[PDB]
Amino acid sequence: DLPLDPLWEFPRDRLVLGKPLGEGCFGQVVRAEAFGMDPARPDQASTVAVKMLKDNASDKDLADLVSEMEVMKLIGRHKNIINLLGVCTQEGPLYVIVECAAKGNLREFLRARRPPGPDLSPDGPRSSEGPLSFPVLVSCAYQVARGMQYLESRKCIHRDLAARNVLVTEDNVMKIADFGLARGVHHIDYYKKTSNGRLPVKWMAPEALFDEVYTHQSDVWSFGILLWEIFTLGGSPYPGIPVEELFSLLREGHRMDRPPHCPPELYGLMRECWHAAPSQRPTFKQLVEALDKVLLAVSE
Ligand SMILES: CCC(=O)Nc1cc(N2CCC(N3CCOCC3)CC2)cc(F)c1Nc1n[nH]c2ccc(O[C@H](C)c3c(Cl)cncc3Cl)cc12
Repeated sequence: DLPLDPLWEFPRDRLVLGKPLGEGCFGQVVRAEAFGMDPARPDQASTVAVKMLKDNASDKDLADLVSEMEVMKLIGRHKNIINLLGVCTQEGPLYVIVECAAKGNLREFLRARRPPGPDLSPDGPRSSEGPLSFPVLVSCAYQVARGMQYLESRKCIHRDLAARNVLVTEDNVMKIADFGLARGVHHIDYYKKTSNGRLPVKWMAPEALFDEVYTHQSDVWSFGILLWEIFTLGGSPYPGIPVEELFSLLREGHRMDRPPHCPPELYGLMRECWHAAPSQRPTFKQLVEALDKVLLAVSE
């Protein structure tokens, strides 16, 4: 019923729907098997993520998914974002087929890989050694910055950059997800807690929260929060601070403390991202270059 785009259109019969991954405000995500995503290999199997309308779908929901689809087409391909692979718009439900990151989002990736605590019996020569090291953490931050720099060059504002919206591949490559969504910025329930207990307001820049103003610099603020998440190994920002208290603290210019086991170089970048004036925050290009210096210095 939608117009046919032969550039992106993919035969829905070449999809085998599998386990549901989750869902957002609009549309659900289902893992699926795809055959011949690469036209040079028609019978080759690959794992993809399929976005589709729920059974609740109003047209507003359909409009949002169609809007997301067209955004995907225009942004282009980059290593550090979830890329569009194809769509299904003809003779059946609307499918938006995007890349699949095997290890889930960055927050859960970090939380599941926190080092063994004071309770484990020393078994082997690496008992104190956890899965996560400092240079890899820096690499995670650096890749997200590169991805955001690309999105910025494509004039794309994320408006909810967080560790939960950064996905991790089998090779630990950071991929930014859900960058092209209509997020209803004019009707945000600031007290709304997600099913996994997240308060999205804690990632909002002041100009976004108070003035409903969104720029790339507002994403830089959110990136600073994401930096805090990474080096707390998936910690929740503003620990033990309810939304009501967050409002007044932000008005007082309150900022998060330096997390434990976090070098001053990176807390310095966090605080720079949290400067009140958006113009006094680093650009993503500057963030990429700054984090690159740290990464190269620790990559002997
Ligand atoms: C296609 C390979 C795959 O399964 N990937 C996967 C599984 C998951 N999960 C979530 C945890 C889930 N476990 C199951 C056991 O009980 C605890 C939860 C296992 C599957 C989450 C992901 F972000 C991903 N990674 C995604 N790759 N491509 C996506 C496209 C959209 C997408 O969106 C879902 C709603 C999502 C999810 Cl589920 C979690 N964080 C962020 C997002 Cl954006 C996730 C992925």
